[PDB]
Amino acid sequence: MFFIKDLSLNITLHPSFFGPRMKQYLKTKLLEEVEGSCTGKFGYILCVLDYDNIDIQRGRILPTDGSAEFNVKYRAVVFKPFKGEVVDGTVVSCSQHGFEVQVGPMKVFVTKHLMPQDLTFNAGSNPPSYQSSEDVITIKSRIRVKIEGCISQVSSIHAIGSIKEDYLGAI
Amino acid sequence: IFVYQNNITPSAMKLVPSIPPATIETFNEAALVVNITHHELVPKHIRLSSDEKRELLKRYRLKESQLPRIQRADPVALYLGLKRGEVVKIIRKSETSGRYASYRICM
Amino acid sequence: GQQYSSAPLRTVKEVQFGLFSPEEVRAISVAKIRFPETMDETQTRAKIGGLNDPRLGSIDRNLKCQTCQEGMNECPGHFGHIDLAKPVFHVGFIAKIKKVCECVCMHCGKLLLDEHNELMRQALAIKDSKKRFAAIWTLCKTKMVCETDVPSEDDPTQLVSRGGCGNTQPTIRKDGLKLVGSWKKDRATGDADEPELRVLSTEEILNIFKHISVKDFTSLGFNEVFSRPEWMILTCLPVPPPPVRPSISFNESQRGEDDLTFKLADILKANISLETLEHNGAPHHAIEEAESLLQFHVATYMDNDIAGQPQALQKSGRPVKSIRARLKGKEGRIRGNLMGKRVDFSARTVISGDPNLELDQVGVPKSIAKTLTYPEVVTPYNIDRLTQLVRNGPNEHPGAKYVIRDSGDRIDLRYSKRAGDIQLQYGWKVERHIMDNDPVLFNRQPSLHKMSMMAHRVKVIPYSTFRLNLSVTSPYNADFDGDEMNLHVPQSEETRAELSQLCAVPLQIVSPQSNKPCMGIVQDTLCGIRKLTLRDTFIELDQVLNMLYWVPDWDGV
Amino acid sequence: RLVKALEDIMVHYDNTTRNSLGNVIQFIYGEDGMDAAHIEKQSLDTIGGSDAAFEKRYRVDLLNTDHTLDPSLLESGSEILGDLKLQVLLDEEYKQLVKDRKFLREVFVDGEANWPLPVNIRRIIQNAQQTFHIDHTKPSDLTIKDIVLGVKDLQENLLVLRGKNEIIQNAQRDAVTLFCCLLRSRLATRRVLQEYRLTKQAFDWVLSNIEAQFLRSVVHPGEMVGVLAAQSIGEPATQMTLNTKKVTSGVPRLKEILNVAKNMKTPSLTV
Amino acid sequence: LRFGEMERDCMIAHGAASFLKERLMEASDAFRVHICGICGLMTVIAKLNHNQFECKGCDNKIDIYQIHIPYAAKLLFQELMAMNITPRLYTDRSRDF
Amino acid sequence: KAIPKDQRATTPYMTKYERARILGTRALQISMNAPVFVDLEGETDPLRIAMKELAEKKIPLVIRRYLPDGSFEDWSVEELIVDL
Amino acid sequence: VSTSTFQTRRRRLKKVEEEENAATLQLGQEFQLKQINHQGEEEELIALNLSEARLVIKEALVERRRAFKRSQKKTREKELESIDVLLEQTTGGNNKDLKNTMQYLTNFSRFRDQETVGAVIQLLKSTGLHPFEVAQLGSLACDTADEAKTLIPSLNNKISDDELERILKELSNLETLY
Amino acid sequence: EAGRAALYKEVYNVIASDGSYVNYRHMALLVDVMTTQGGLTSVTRHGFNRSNTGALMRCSFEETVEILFEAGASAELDDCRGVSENVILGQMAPIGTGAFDVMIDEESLVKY
DNA sequence: CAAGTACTTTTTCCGGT
RNA sequence: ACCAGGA
DNA sequence: AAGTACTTG
Ligand SMILES: Nc1ncnc2c1ncn2[C@@H]1O[C@H](COP(=O)(O)CP(=O)(O)OP(=O)(O)O)[C@@H](O)[C@H]1O
Ligand SMILES: [Mg+2]
Ligand SMILES: [Zn+2]
Ligand SMILES: [Zn+2]
Ligand SMILES: [Zn+2]
Repeated sequence: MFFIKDLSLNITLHPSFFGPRMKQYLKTKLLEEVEGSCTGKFGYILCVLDYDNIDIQRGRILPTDGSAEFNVKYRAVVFKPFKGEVVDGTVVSCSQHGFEVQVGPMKVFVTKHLMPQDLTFNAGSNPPSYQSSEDVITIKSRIRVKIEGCISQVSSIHAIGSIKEDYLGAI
Repeated sequence: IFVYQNNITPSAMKLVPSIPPATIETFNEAALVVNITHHELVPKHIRLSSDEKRELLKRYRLKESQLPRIQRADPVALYLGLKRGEVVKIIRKSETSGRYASYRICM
Repeated sequence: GQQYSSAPLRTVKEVQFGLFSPEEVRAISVAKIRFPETMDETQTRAKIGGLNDPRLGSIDRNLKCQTCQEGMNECPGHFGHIDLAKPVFHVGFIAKIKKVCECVCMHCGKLLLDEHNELMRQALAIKDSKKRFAAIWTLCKTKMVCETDVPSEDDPTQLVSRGGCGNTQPTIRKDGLKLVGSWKKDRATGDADEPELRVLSTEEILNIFKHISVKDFTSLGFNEVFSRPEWMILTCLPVPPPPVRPSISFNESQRGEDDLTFKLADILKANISLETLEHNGAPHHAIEEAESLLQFHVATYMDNDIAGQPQALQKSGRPVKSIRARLKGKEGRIRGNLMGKRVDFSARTVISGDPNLELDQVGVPKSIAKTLTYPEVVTPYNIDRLTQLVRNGPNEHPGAKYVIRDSGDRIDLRYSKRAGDIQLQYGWKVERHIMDNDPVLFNRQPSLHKMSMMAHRVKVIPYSTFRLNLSVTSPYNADFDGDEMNLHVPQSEETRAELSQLCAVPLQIVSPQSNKPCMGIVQDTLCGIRKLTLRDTFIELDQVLNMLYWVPDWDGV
Repeated sequence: RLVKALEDIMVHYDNTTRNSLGNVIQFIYGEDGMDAAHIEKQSLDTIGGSDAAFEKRYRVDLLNTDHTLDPSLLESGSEILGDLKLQVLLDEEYKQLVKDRKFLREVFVDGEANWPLPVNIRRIIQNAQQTFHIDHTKPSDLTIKDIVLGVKDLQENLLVLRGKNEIIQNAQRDAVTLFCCLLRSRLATRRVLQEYRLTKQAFDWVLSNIEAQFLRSVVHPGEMVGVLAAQSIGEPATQMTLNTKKVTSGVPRLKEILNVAKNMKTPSLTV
Repeated sequence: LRFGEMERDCMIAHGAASFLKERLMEASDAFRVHICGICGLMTVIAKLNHNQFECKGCDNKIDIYQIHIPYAAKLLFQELMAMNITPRLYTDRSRDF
Repeated sequence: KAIPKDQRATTPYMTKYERARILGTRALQISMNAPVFVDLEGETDPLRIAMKELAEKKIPLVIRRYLPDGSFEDWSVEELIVDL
Repeated sequence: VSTSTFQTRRRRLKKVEEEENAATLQLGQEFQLKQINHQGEEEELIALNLSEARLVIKEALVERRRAFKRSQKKTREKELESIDVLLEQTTGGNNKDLKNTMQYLTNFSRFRDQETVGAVIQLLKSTGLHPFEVAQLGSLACDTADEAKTLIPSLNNKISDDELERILKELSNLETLY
Repeated sequence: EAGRAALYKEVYNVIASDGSYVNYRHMALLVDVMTTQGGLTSVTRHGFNRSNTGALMRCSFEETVEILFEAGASAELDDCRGVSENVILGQMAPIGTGAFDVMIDEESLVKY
């Protein structure tokens, strides 16, 4: 995945900023509002591309107030995960319920029951782990999880994933 | 054009649209005694070509709706044998400009 | 004011009319609306989970809304619903409901005529939905039989089957809120003499309507998304929130319920009877009795000024105020609350003419200036002026009433402990008194003119009247026999410009109504001009010098 | 009713008169594209009088020893006599002035000369006379070409409609038709030289002023002429009441009119 | 003071578009409703504090606007809805012309 | 579809309404502490500052003239003739 | 106020179906193959492989520093420390999302240099596979065509096992070291 | 065309009966409005208010509810081009000052 | 094809029982 | 709300 | 009430 999606955003500047550092304050305001943000629709809007050529266009002056509205058009690198998406990630936390794995900007969590049977939760370790007949999944471990489904929420997207199927698991 | 003295039976009147692309016009002789077009209040109405009409509409950025309308049944529309959708250019004298050009689309 | 919402602010570009589908009513609804009892949880002052706030709006101004948290001035009321025990005709639509019945087959829901008929295909051709439905109805009314097979688009010998159903169509007539048909009959070729006379049930019509084809109703006036014909028959009734029907709540433990709140409770009461009646041992006539009762209340809630006499008057003899009548013109929503409004920054007094005022000015009493305010934003150019106006306060003439911080809050210079200690920052508004030379809209009703409302220059003066130049009398049609005039103060630089630049008195001098000036020299000045401009009239040096000094633009020559 | 009927009508940026549907009511506002405020009851001289008197006014014949402009009217006068090329210009001038006379006489059948029109030409001339201290004795620094051609050019600059195509450019001519009829009658060669007695500079200023004054005189796109008309018809009807053949007259007849009353009170013919 | 129809009519004759707006809005009525982008009604259960928006019956927790209309218009609309008519308000346009 | 500058066909002069709206807008911005593009030659009023800015044609505003069909002509204040 | 697109769809009243997203290559309405760039042109969807991705963000942020210091006029773990430093200059910091992503990319990138990523992009962008498959094939380390056809089920009938295996062999070759 | 000329003649004859004068154009507009649609559209609820303008607009004169009721039943879509609709919507109408839009051009802003 | 019904509105703004 | 008034 | 538009005989 990790797409490049062309997008726009309406910004309402106040008359006080109608100085020649116009494009500047707008491009900056755009970067504040959009970068690091996360919606469900486009996912994680991570990094705005081609600052030098960010299109301001003309801004219409809103009638009974002074402020002007510009539809800033722009291109950005986004991250929307999907169900069926297979992702290589690093483990973060690990409870008796399962292990949450950091995959880019988002965390995919694996249920104890979404893991192969042989993998058993070992409480007695610093830090807590999952022990197989020959394998060990703990805090710093690298994994490959299949995303079973997502939950688009607030300023994030979290998801449940499996390591049950073939070619999935620790690396 | 079929000029009739007194009447045409609702019987014979059924044959009127029977032979297209050719068209038929029923005219009561008694109406034609005086030419209406010649009157004080009747300005030069002019039939437009499909090209002239295409131009009128293009030049004023109009939909056929937006244009003033001449009734199909209209005495001048009849005299000219206006067909639904045909535009007429009306040239009238103005106390304001001297000469004002108007347009009416058929109905 | 009203709080900040992160929602993008836009304008209404299009208004898409339609009809509430019963499923939408039940979806949008935040409560159902089971009890005719207003509130008082068994006398215990608070709302009942039945009528007015079973999640709805909010009665108590000191109580936040149950659905949205916001409360009173922020919270638009939230809708509810009542599932009607039996479907009912929507008063407004009884008209169309009949004409639609008159157009369709009362058994299969097929259009009585179709593309096979030449006059029909012609009317089906009409582009306008209203004119098309008009031309359809006039043709389809007369077709008293749903045709099984119609003569084909060639010979009458070999006829092609269109839609089925042989069935005779009723001769529908309205019996006030009721629709009753008279099916032709066939009996031994002739008969009628004496046909089948029966009332068409709401539910039977509903079902026939349901079966009208998407192509068919779209050929009729209708649209498959926003207005299906089935949506003219009310199944689920939307319950307007308190804001629509406010309880004019006098004292503490004392009611004041709105007309609509009672009218709904009637509908509720009328329904619960009809409901329990059919769930119980249905006496089948006591059923069509309690049904017709509910059909009436649901009719008389929306419209009470119905043709068929019963005026559904409140027990006081006073007729119930229908929603229809709230919206009906000149005094009433559209014409009275929206096309015109009662407004703030408006002032009115007795007018009197002054020869010592300039044409474009308007004598304004000090009281009126100390009252009327202009919101001026703290800028470096006015920072010091404004701090003095603020210092002067609400009572000195060149003073101010309020100080508005960026912090959204209003300071009352009249009570604030900091009314002296006040230190203005750029970007704050100061609600100052009207000052000399401020542009104001001045007007005299009737107002048959562009000219009857002109922008003037303020001139604060003593004595309780509006003073105006005598020449400016003519456009307003004012005299000083006890006439009063209104003043409106603009609230922003944007609108001050509008007044000064477009509607100032000097601009209005030459009238387009008649291509001539609509202001001249009148009365004392006109009578005295003739007298002075005579060949007999001569002025001695003494007077002649004052005569000169009096012209403020005099060359000194 | 008059307001509610017209409200939505205004002048859009193409001088068109349209309602909320963009439906064309008038092609050009009030048939001329002018603002009612910038119009005065000016007189179209050309209209009436004897055909004989019209000749005496507008006719200049450099080919006749008597009918030429006397060299007291202009410096050229002496060297102008019998110029065949120049007399062609004066022949166009007079032939166009005659065309005008006939045209006006069709438009205003009764010969009513006084018609409200933009730009007060009379006043502009008067002002040139007191501005330039026009000595009614000394001959002018004007050529026939200075006048004849000058007016021809001034007309090309009296812009109502702007579009670069036949339809609009014809609509432009049509909109300006009667104003020029006036302009030509008032600015004819003999009239300028013998009556007004203008210098080249004076005349040059009279032209620019007519032009500027003309351009101001046009309607402004945005003007709500719907409500304007409604009130301009309406207000007089209200003072036809509020203040102090026998055909249905006044207020009830206006009622009859708007209502399009079929069964009218005093129906009549004028045979 | 009543700024009546006649009074509105002069303001329109003048072409004082903003001054008219001001009178009818800031100087009188003016309210802020939250409208849905799907079914153009005042359906939004806006908890503008928690920034929660929602129009259940549309499951729309996203495509929501805010408009400034005279409080009497907010009324009209609710009164028309109470009478079964949907006066759907949209911020985009489809038609053209 | 937005008419191109070389095909513009409206008045080259600034309509009474345009004038008033620009003056009002500028005055609304100047008053809202916007940057003044002229030399305040001792001016305290934002409308007078707007007039001053307009006379020197140093107003950064563009009038979008909508035609009845929807299309528009963009005109700068700097280019519009001010006969008013 | 939130972010708008270029996908216009006039959804009047008609709410839902919104048919679930998968590896039936049924991504969003937004993440359609026939997507449309703002300059009017209809351009095919852009999916990046972790590294094809890393190189974009790096480049964009580097060019940003250039423009930020234009207005201000008037080895893997060593690549990671330097990135956190470039970010410290061009980003908002509050954007932990990008720092988190930058570390992820830096760690899990399969191809170090633009020269390499160029050749990778060429190889896969010839298979006629859908933008997503191409990206997944670039960022997921598979050996058997089965590993690939199992992890990228969308491929299942779209390519020869042998042909896919040829690609996989040539990806293993381009694969830069650590 | 003759009906229009007669109509003006007749309207003008009433205004001029009182003695008073009204510039042509005004009367010409009323006359032209009653004309355009094909025949004689009356200045009554059966005339202009029956034409295909805005639903909210028409409703604001004479048949208020009846109008909004049929608007509902036939799923009418209001353009919102009429003065009336904007007043009802509390928005700046496209009248004079509202007949255009205002924009800041950055390039000219940085130029000054 | 005619008489008879069901329809709709009628200027603006500004103290008391 | 009706009644009474004012221009 | 007055006028019309619209059905109904
Ligand atoms: N009922 C009413 N409705 C509307 N306007 C009215 C009105 N009564 C009075 N007016 C206004 O006031 C004027 C009438 O004033 P009146 O008090 O009747 C004395 P008059 O006999 O008209 O003498 P005058 O106008 O020479 O001073 C009208 O021209 C009108 O604008
Ligand atoms: Mg008086
Ligand atoms: Zn609430
Ligand atoms: Zn049938
Ligand atoms: Zn919704």
